[PDB]
Amino acid sequence: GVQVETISPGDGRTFPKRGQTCVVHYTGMLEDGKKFDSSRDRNKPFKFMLGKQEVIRGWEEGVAQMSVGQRAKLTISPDYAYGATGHPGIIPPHATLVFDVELLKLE
Amino acid sequence: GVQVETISPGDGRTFPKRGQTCVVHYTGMLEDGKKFDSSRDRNKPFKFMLGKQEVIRGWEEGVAQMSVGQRAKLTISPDYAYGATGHPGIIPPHATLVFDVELLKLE
Ligand SMILES: C=CC[C@@H]1/C=C(\C)C[C@H](C)C[C@H](OC)[C@H]2O[C@@](O)(C(=O)C(=O)N3CCCC[C@H]3C(=O)O[C@H](/C(C)=C/[C@@H]3CC[C@@H](O)[C@H](OC)C3)[C@H](C)[C@@H](O)CC1=O)[C@H](C)C[C@@H]2OC
Ligand SMILES: C=CC[C@@H]1/C=C(\C)C[C@H](C)C[C@H](OC)[C@H]2O[C@@](O)(C(=O)C(=O)N3CCCC[C@H]3C(=O)O[C@H](/C(C)=C/[C@@H]3CC[C@@H](O)[C@H](OC)C3)[C@H](C)[C@@H](O)CC1=O)[C@H](C)C[C@@H]2OC
Repeated sequence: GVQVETISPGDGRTFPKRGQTCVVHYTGMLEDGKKFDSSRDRNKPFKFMLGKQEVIRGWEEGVAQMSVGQRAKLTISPDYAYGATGHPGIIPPHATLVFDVELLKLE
Repeated sequence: GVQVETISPGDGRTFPKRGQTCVVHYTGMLEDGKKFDSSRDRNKPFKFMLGKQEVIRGWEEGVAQMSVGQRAKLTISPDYAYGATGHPGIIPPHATLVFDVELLKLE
């Protein structure tokens, strides 16, 4: 499933609804902290909409639990991410993923 | 995992090794038989190599158990395919996939 652990609290009242665009910054890491990707390194937020199979399920369920301005660590089991296959040449088979996500705005 | 059920036997001696190119024809279906893709409909075999995260894990383990000329049904659990996310706009969350695969040749 997905576990959400809060680094900095959000506003406690504006939570993502389907059809809104979530604007986020993220750093993706393996369980030992090794970074494989980051939008912060590109200085460009990532945007996506809930409800459209646009992101791995771990993100669809984890970001829905965050309010605007919150920064959280999402730990996602392989079945809610790339499972037994992994993602070619970046993520191994059976990997639990850790994302540092900041929900900046809803559009 | 992956279950392999044989429709027509292969030669019983030439099995795929890593670094060989497998040439196949396939039809992918949901568990109720609804077709979502087929190389046979495009009249063009699909080619891939074992060992390179080029296909879902269910195929890497299932085709390794087939010999040249064999036609088999591969039933693949969601964790060995697209898990809880699915594949956007084609495959739902938590779907077991059935592939009719024919191993035509190894290159
Ligand atoms: C159309 C092609 C390019 C298109 C690319 C972008 C818009 C640029 C965007 C910043 C992605 C990154 O590009 C630098 C890069 O992000 C990762 O590094 C990563 O951190 C990650 O895991 N993320 C990204 C941030 C949201 C969560 C997750 C994801 O859900 O990502 C999604 C993903 C890969 C899901 C698959 C989709 C197929 C399903 O079958 C499978 O389901 C099992 C899950 C991405 C957003 C796709 O929806 C759309 C894309 O692919 C991947 C390790 C590899 C990925 O590059 C491809
Ligand atoms: C570079 C982009 C285009 C590139 C496309 C081709 C060479 C054309 C090729 C005939 C694919 C089909 O195009 C008509 C189409 O085949 C499906 O319909 C399907 O029947 C299927 O399931 N197949 C295809 C036959 C082998 C098994 C499986 C697969 O393993 O496919 C792989 C797959 C999607 C794996 C993801 C990769 C990311 C991982 O993170 C994730 O791991 C959880 C698993 C394909 C071969 C990729 O390796 C490479 C591609 O994507 C998918 C439902 C959607 C897919 O279109 C994209």
